[PDB]
Amino acid sequence: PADAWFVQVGKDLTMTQEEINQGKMIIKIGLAAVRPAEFIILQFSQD
Amino acid sequence: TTTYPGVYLSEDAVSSFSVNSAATAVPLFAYDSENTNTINKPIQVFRNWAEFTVEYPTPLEDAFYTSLSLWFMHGGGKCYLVNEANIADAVAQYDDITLIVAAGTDTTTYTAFTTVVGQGYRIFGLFDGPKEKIAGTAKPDEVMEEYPTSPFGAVFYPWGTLASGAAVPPSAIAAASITQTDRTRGVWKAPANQAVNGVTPAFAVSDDFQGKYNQGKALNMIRTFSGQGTVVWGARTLEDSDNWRYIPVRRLFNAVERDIQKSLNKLVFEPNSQPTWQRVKAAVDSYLHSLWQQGALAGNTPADAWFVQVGKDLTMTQEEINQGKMIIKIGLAAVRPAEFIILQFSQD
Amino acid sequence: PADAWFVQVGKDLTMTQEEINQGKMIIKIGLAAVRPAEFIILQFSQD
Amino acid sequence: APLSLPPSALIAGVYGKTDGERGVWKAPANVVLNGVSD
Amino acid sequence: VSVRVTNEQQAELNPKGINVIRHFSDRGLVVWGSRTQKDDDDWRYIPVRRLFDAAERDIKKALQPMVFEPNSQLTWKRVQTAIDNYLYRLWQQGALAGNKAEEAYFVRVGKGITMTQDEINQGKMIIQVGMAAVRPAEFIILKFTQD
Repeated sequence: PADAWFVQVGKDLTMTQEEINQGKMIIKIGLAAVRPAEFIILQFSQD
Repeated sequence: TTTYPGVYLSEDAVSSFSVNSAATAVPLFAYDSENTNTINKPIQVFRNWAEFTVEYPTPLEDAFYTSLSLWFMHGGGKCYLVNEANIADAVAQYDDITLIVAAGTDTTTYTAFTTVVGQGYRIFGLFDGPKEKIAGTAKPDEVMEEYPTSPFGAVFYPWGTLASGAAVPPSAIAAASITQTDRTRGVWKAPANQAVNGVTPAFAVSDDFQGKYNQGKALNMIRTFSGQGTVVWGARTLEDSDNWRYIPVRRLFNAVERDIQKSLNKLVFEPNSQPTWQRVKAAVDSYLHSLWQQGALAGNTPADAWFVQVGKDLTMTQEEINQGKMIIKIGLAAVRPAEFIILQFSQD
Repeated sequence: PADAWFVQVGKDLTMTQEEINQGKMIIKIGLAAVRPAEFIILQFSQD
Repeated sequence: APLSLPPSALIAGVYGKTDGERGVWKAPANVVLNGVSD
Repeated sequence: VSVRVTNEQQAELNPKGINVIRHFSDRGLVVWGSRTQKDDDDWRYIPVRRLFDAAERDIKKALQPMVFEPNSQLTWKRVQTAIDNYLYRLWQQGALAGNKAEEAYFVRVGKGITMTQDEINQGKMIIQVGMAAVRPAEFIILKFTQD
């Protein structure tokens, strides 16, 4: 579940020293949701 | 396409393929155009002995009536009967002809035989011999220039006489020996020592008159022994070259390709790619491996007996792939008859 | 009586996969019959 | 009397089967025309 | 029958595969031959055609209730199992020509196998399934030998 989302907050990965002096506290998180299986195709073979 | 939501399903695109065996014996015979006691229809199709009797109710004496009665009596199957002006049409249509025998016709038959060879139909005829009684005083060659030299055919001299009725041309006697051979044990064995029944040869030839007619060309006499009788003797084709002698080694290559060419007609216009090359290579050698255990072609370590190769740079380089060509080559070593058996004594 | 006859039928001892797809079902059985004692020879000795 | 027909109509439908199972990259030749006299 | 067929033209009509109603003396009329029309080694037999035609129609009717569910991983193992327990019951009643191993089905629904990431976004699933049907046994060949 480190692959499913990520959260990061720091001092030099984001929001460097000058925009800390303006008060800003910026973060970013990103995650991958699920999607419906609208189309279901199925393949027959011989093996 | 994937237009609307729901459950779709697809199936496989292509399946496996393999070759089907053979037929190995469908002859067409030599009718005579000037003959009277017969039908004016050029092409007749006979399947067994039943309809031949209802078409011909009376026993006749002509060379064709004595020939089909000798074909069916030793088994036989689906055989045709065409006039001697329409061989070049009947072979190109019916797609299963193997033998062109001569029922007492020589002059106009040899031209129509070498015609369908000229287009490369991969056929094997067989001819008649001279009429009666080579005196044997001299002249070993002058009886042999009236026969078209080709690796297709033999002559079968001694003119068996069919002591029941009138004479029988020896093309019918040779064609009856092939019928009880391929049904019994394969096509790679020569129609050589399987005996025929009800036919006696008119002459007694020799032990040594076979000898001077064994080189150059292939008289292939019909000689009667003690015990086994009226048997055929000698299986040799018209040339003497070390690639093409021994009639069974000709018919082996003649019937190992008429089943591959028949099968690959449903594989043309297929994409010339990598999954094709590994599928034909894996389908041909599975037919040869079934043919190696049966004793048709000789050799241990069956990578030594044959070879199959197909690729991108070993054969058919990039420019002739762009022209569409798909060329292969396979090569195999067949068996040959043990015509001469010599044996050495010593003391050790 | 395993020596008198033999019967065998299978998948790779006989009738491999491609000729199964053509429908063929091939077998082979082999057996050794009896033969008449047409000639009877008999030997005398002294031991 | 049977009427003739220029074959540009029914040959469009045979491109609709080859792209179904085999795809675009297969040349339609061995496909069999479905329903004709001669 | 209307016209009496014999064995010598049975040889011609059994290729270009069409079937035949035969007449026998001891048992009367009987149907004969079970070959379909087009003659590649894919499907030349009636039951091999009709076995794949019935196995699809039963699984396609029951996947229709689940046609808008999310494409996560716990849905994949629940579908792959309900297909696994359908071919196994059909295998152990003598309809899939496999030996005493498992090799009659390879149903797989994963994401690393059989799919990848970019067709999840145009919502799809791929069910690679395959069987090994049984062929009818005709042309029984004896080939007696001496030893």
